[PDB]
Amino acid sequence: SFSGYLKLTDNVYIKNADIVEEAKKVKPTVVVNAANVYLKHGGGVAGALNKATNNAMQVESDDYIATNGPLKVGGSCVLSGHNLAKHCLHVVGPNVNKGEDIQLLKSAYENFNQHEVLLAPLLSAGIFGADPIHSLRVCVDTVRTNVYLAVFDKNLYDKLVSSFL
Repeated sequence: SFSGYLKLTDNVYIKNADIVEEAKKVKPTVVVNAANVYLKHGGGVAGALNKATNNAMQVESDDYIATNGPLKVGGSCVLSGHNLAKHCLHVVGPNVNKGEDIQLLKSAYENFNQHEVLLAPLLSAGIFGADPIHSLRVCVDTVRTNVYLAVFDKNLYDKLVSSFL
């Protein structure tokens, strides 16, 4: 199971870890991907998770988009977890660098409530441009299910823990 996580609340845990390495170790039921509406897994968490699947996540995602069209910002879809997890929950947080509404971050986190336990990154953080401190606050105030947050950046992890209210 999950090890070395710091408990933030009753249901939110956090660790400085590479979510790919965490997923390969734990093999969780659900790994969350920081997806975009097109499921184009180019960079950040998405690029890293996809590379770990040897591009199988991208091939599956392109078939999903060809059938269903793009996701909504704030939405999600459940696809295979490949070699990383049973399932991957692809969640689209708003990308502040694309001028998307930061208010959609709460809607994005609500997708986590459909799963009892998840391994996840902070939505809209990193290359999505939102303040990770704000993302962690929205996470703890929105998600009611058990979420194990993997924060890639060590310095950011220290900042998040030390500023957590």
